[PDB]
Amino acid sequence: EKAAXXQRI
Amino acid sequence: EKAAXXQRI
Amino acid sequence: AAXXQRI
Amino acid sequence: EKAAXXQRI
Amino acid sequence: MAKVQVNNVVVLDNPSPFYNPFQFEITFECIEDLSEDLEWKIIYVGSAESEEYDQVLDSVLVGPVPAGRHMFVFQADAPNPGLIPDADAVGVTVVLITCTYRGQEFIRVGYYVNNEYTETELRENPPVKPDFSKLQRNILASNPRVTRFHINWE
Amino acid sequence: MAKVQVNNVVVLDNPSPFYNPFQFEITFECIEDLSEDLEWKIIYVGSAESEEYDQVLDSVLVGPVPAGRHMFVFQADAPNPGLIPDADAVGVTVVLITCTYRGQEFIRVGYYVNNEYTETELRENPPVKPDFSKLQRNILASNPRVTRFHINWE
Amino acid sequence: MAKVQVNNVVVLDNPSPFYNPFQFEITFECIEDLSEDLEWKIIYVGSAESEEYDQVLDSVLVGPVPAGRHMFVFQADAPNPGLIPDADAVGVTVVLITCTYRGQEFIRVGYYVNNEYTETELRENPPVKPDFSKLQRNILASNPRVTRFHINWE
Amino acid sequence: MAKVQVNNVVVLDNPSPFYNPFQFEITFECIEDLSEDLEWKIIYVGSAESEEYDQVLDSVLVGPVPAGRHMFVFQADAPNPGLIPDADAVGVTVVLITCTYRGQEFIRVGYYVNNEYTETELRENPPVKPDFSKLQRNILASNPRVTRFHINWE
Repeated sequence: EKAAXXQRI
Repeated sequence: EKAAXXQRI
Repeated sequence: AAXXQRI
Repeated sequence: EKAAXXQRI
Repeated sequence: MAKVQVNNVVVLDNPSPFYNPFQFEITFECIEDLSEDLEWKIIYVGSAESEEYDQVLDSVLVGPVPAGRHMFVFQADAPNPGLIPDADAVGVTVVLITCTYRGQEFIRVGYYVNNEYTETELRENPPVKPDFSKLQRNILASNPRVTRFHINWE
Repeated sequence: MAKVQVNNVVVLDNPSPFYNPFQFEITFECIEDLSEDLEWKIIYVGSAESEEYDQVLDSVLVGPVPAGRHMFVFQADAPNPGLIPDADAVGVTVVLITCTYRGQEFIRVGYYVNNEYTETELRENPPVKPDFSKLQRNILASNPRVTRFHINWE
Repeated sequence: MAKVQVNNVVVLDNPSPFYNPFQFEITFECIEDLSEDLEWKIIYVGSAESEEYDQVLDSVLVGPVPAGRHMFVFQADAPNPGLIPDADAVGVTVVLITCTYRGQEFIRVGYYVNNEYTETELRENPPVKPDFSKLQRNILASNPRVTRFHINWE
Repeated sequence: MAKVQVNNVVVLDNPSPFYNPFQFEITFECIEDLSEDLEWKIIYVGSAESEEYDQVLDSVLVGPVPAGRHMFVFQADAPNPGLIPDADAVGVTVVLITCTYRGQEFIRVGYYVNNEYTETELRENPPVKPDFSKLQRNILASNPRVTRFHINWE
């Protein structure tokens, strides 16, 4: 999700 | 005054 | 007078 | 570009 | 039965300089899904001697509104001092929060607002024309007046 | 582990006229009761060429914040066009939502915002100085940029 | 004429969790140099039904006090909940700020304090024994009760 | 204003076998002479489900840094597959490049990394435990995520 850790980058 | 418009609130 | 005469 | 301030977001 | 019920209003960032915006956190319950938006307003009473000095500080259409509990942080800019009579600037006045549905006002939350200088010299010897950059706004948050009105909810 | 976790942001009333207030519905989780307030901000990037044109549209302190799931609609008035450089008014800019705890920013949610005319004549022949009453704001809501920062929660 | 005159008290960190310390910003004027110290106290009324539950939260001797304007933030830790009767934990109580000079109290500033759960679920379904980690303190800061007493200043 | 500004990162030898070292060419500008070295790191995210699986692939102290444009070809060995959870080995993960000045990280450049088999038989019937000697690493070089942090530059 856009709200999950696929944003560690 | 309790009966004047200080009751617009 | 009841003791709210602490404040 | 990806390297300019369009990364203030 | 009213489709929208306001349960709480919290006055945020109070006291504050006169020029700072008003901030309120409103909690409300929607008993069923609304087909139209809710119109929220913040109205400042510039003069207790005449309604002509009322300033609509903010107006916001919120929707579609589903059934359930909702919370909203509403901010409105401070009133324009150029429209406030000098005699009403220092002392108590009123700020209102209203909600309207389909053109009908169904709730009004009012607060007394006390505007005063904080410097001792200014409090005792106030300038001839009010200095709004030196006034502190203090909303009397523990005493809201809540008025509900009967409207046609469909 | 961060004591507050933002789980979702929904952009409301979008697209809209430039002058409409911003409305974001934020969902967050508090892992444990906070002893201090959370500070939420909406910041408008008036110019991608200089941070000096950032406008803090709303800055609010909320709390005490108990543990659990929370949801609220955060509203802020539109930016002051008098502070926006003309060259940045038509086209893409950025709007940010931030949260701070004990003076430390721990999350930033950014959106690209496309401000454009909707009338064909204006799109093809834009006025020399932007006409903000004719601009439509389109927040690119399906692409939020979420940045988290490590902070000392205590 | 009183050699010390309290001009203002601002309640800070309000509202707050029950466990947060009290913080008051006091402004006072000293008409002439005092030869002894001022004794400041913060007293919490644990029970409106009995004075036996009063807790002296802070008692401090500060001096020498020179002539002029003084301002200080006076902090005290929250009361010990182990000494508060359960029936008095939720509801209105009182907090006092006093100042004493040479064993004579010359001023008392009292505030009503509303203690309630910050979560809606706990307000409607309170635990059998109060959970002070879930209580919120709301000091009624716009309504201080100021009492001054005649003392011998020498 | 940051004394060091990263202007470009070029991903070299991409795509490549999983076991090949990472190679990046970094371009940066130094606005003024730095009194200390820059610390560059390459960090592999072994698992997007837990930071405990991050591997510091390389750490290098490069300086003195004079004012002007600089270029740096940075190579780091591939991660240790013995520390990577099997469920994270095939599919997308993240690699990071960071730069630190005087113990303060001021920039983090992230890339998504797609690790997949190239043999058709393996893609359709992947082994129960990943075979790292058969995985091809494809860094998504056209989509870097650049995060900058405010630091004290002296």
